[PDB]
Amino acid sequence: KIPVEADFLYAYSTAPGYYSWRNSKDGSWFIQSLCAMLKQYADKLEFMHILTRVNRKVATEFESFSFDATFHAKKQIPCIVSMLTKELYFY
Amino acid sequence: KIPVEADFLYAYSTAPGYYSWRNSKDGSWFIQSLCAMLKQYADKLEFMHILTRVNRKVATEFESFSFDATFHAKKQIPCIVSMLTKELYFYHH
Amino acid sequence: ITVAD
Amino acid sequence: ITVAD
Amino acid sequence: DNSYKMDYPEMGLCIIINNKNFHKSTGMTSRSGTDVDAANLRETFRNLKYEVRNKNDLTREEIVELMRDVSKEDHSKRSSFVCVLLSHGEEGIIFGTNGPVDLKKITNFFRGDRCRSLTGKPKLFIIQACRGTELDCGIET
Amino acid sequence: NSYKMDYPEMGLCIIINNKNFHKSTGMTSRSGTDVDAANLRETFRNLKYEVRNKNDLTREEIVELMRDVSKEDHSKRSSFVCVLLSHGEEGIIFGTNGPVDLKKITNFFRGDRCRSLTGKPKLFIIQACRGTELDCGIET
Repeated sequence: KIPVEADFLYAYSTAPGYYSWRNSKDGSWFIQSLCAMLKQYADKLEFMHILTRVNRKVATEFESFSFDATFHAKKQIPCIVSMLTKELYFY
Repeated sequence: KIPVEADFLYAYSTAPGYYSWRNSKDGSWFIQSLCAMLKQYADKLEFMHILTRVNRKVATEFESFSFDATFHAKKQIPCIVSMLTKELYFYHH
Repeated sequence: ITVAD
Repeated sequence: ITVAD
Repeated sequence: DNSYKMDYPEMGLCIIINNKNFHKSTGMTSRSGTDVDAANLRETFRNLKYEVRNKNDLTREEIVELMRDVSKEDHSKRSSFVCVLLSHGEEGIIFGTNGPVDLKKITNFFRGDRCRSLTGKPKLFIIQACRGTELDCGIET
Repeated sequence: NSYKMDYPEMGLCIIINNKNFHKSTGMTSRSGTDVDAANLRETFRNLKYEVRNKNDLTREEIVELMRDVSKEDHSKRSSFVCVLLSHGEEGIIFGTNGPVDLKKITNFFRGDRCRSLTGKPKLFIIQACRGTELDCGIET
């Protein structure tokens, strides 16, 4: 018998309570980075470690540019929520 | 710069909204399993993979025993919430 | 013997 | 050109 | 086993719900750039051998119905399940084109007791949406 | 890549072990938690953490302890670990005399508030209920 909530993974773009940022022509920071890290590492790394690279890419390489000072120079950290019971390899 | 919420890891004993179970003699399922997995794997596995083994141990090996049918035969899955930006290895070299 | 937290 | 979601 | 079994005949489904244009009754700005996200996801998950199903501008009721229908499919031959939500949101909430939907309502169709052909298999939900209105001003390092 | 764990010290491991609650909270004593705290003490001692065990703290004592620890100089420490053993609800941990929001505890260690832990892993291990839902499980 296993829990009914077992074996879910929720990869959120941003921390609880926070805004999530999107570039009006290149796409959301999170999906951009997720696709980049999957393309680069889905044949080398376990999924949680891929998502950790995504966390780092969003956290370090992105900062908001807005003509409205309220929304300018803002930052973002994604939020990995894992109820998985095993490692996940795409290869 | 970096987000002020980055580099936090919240290792919850249970899924959002749910009870967490504790054996009145042996301790909470989650902490028992966490200590066992760290003792076994702290010198071989990255922290997330250790916590994933804690997830499996709690999910598969524990079921509640209660004299009150409402709390009997229940199950638990822990919940790893990571805002970490790097892998975490306890050992060195 | 199992109780909730 | 950064906006909120 | 320490690793999920990933050699079923099929990797599984990858559902992409891409909500760009919202009802005038909501007042929500159009989500420029989301099409770029959906196309990136379609291509990324194609290279991982997922069956990608792109869905565009669904109402709150179309999302629930879509999710209900997919959860009643036979996933016995599939290794995993992926769902990607691109929309506006709040904490615990995703927006259809016409209003909010509880995320819990979506994911509940795939619980281990409700979607038996996915029991023991990885169910991944990727959520691009705000979770509130807090602002991270960061810290210089 | 990976966090630098070869600073002089692994860091602090704070264990808040709440067993006995004032019965005006309505909460019962948490038998078995002492076994948890001792197991945690030994486990993190083997990992070379300086373990600080705290027992039956009020919510004011929790807030004050976390504030004081966040104001220490962690410059020579690789990380920070905090273990909370208590009753709880979603977003909430109980002191011996009532609840306190988890976000208030963790906000002390934010990257802009605890500068000597900036860029370093901050681990919070939370043994507490998060609500009253029950997982009846599913047989395979």
